[PDB]
Amino acid sequence: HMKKLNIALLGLGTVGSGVVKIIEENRQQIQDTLNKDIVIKHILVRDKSKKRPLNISQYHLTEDVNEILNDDSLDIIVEVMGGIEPTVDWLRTALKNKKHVITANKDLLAVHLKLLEDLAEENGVALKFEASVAGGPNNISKFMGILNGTSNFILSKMTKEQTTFEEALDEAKRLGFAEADPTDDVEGVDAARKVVITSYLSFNQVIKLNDVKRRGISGVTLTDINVADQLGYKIKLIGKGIYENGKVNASVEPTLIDKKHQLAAVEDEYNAIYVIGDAVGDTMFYGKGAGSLATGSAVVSDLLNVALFFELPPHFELKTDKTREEKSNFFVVVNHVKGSIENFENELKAILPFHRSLRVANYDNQSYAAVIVGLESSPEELITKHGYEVDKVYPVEGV
Amino acid sequence: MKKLNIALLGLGTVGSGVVKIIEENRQQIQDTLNKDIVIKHILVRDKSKKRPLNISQYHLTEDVNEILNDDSLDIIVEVMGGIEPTVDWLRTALKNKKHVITANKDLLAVHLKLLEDLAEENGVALKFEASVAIPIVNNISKFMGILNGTSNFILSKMTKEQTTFEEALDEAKRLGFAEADPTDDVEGVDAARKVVITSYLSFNQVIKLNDVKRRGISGVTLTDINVADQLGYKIKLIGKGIYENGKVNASVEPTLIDKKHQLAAVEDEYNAIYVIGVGDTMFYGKGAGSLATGSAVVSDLLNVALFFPHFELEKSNFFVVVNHVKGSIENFENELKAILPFHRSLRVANYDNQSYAAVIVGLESSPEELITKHGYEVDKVYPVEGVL
Repeated sequence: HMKKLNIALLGLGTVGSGVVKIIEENRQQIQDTLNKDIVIKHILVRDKSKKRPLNISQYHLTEDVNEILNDDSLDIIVEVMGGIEPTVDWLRTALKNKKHVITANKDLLAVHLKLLEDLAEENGVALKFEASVAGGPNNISKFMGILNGTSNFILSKMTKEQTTFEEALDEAKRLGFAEADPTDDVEGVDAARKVVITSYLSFNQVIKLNDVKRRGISGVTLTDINVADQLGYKIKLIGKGIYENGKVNASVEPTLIDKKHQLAAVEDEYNAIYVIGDAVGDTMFYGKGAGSLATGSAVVSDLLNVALFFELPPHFELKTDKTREEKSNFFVVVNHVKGSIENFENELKAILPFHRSLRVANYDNQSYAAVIVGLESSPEELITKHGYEVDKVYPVEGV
Repeated sequence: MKKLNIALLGLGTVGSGVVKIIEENRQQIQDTLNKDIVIKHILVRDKSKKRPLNISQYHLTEDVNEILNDDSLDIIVEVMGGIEPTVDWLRTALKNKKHVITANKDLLAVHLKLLEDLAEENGVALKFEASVAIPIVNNISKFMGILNGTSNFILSKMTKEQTTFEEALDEAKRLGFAEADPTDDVEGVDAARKVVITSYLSFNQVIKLNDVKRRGISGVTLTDINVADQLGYKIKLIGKGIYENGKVNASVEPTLIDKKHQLAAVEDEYNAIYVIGVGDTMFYGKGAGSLATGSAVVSDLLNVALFFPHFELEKSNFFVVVNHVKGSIENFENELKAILPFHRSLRVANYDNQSYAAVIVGLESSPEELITKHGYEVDKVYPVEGVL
């Protein structure tokens, strides 16, 4: 009675090894509880000579991806290799050959997920990427998230321990939160990728990485943090997607967050996605990022799901909402300002277009900061043409 | 086209929402899936009443047996509420080999368990949608939650606007959050129900509503709030489930929560469930509204239509308020140090005239009886959470 599920793994790093371990220790149970026998028939690796643990030696390792793609006995391909090229083409071929695909590929972006999803539907097979999307998870109009643990950890350290960015980054390296080249984290690239992904899942719209307006945390100073603090705000690296009039506006940047906002409290390496919609209340999901074990665990869950369902636009519409029934805020830092804080405030009151509120604060010697709530657009150019040196502008949220 | 014959039990806001949703997706469910959903009957208590779904085209009945005896039905969607006679209705449906989807807010763990087994036994699906942030969607050794919007709203009002409980409750009544008899909210009953449900889903253990040690917010004062504030804590009505040594200890009560804890920031009518097991996680949001509940029902409905884990490799803190204390705060502190059993730390604070409060970290159980037997007058004790 037992049905054999022949699978292949593309890649054998920490995640692939974890998938293998998890399959081994549950094989007996998956047999007994579900009468499917999962056989890992091939594992693609870069180097077949590498010294590997004993448990790996019993599987058939290959360096030739065509050996896997042309094996008609395979039911499912599990890709944990990473990369866009040639990896995505591999998955395309697999789907065209009527193989289910499960991927935890961390480099996939919306363009890739869309084309693979359609190709899968087209060929009557499953594409699963839960392990790829990795931790938090109808009509969402906006999301804001803390999407990179290392960056958030650094800002928390600076804020709590009153250190410079440089000191906080070094400390994060020593403690294992940041890597030796931390660029992907501190320049906001990782967060930008997650904004692309979150935008695809939230809005069913594809944007490119390069459409995400991006600024990292390496220019945030202790002075920014303490002045924000005095004004009632924390500083977070926020990844944001706003879907207005059929268009996604996506960004990642240092952002002042009102201290009472749920996101303001998300500290250290924790992440969170805050979701806003019509008409419902706001929601938020909070937790750390996935490790190898959790990613591997998600892969095997997806694998079992597809095994269960062996032998799509949701577009579940409202309204419905018919029956039964967006300004911007800015933190502006100006340098080389002669005259008093009162005079800077008065000048700002005269030059700004209409807005909801204005508060100014001392920043440094001849430097002031202003938080302006309720403008239609950045006042940066306007302030610049009135002769102020604008050091920088950060958006302000939770107002 | 595969015809799916369904019946609805009840037609309030949620039932009406289910119908509207389905209507506007029927064409899509037909085209994109194999299936034509026919709402063949809707049970209502009173066929005369005016509704959200306008005057409409469905067959309304007041006789539940007309639905339960209709063998052409594939799925029963229950959005009526109630334990009796509602649960028996669902039992009959399952025994007659009908799939059941329920958004019944009054069900408790005992009821979900017996229905789940009855469903498995009869080869049919039971899908349950309760909306505290959708429970089944939203291992675990402990959870802590803010599970009642009205109670939380009242504590937030007191804290932020420095009003008495009575003033804050009156303000919640005028704004529609609290009802005229607000007992279910302020006595923590609603929160306790959600603790039963959350315990069932988190731990796969059935507890009864009466096993939840429950205290409401009506005795919380502005003095408690401000003393807690100076100590580094907010006060929340916390529903809590701790699963230790095969046993669930469940409670709902006023609790001091460290200001840095994610739960400390959850204000007004917002709710949240904080889960510990592996990093902590939290889901935050208000109680799912009718449209979301109805939306979840139709998802479950489509799921049933379409479709029909070995990964190898606690002390307590208390806020105690004592009255009629003669002598200084230093002397009270010294006396407490002498009488308490071993603990991790102790801090004392002025509370009122001849009243002091203490936060004690690392006791096995409430020191209330002990302090009483040493001749002190204990006003009350609240647990303290989020301690590092």
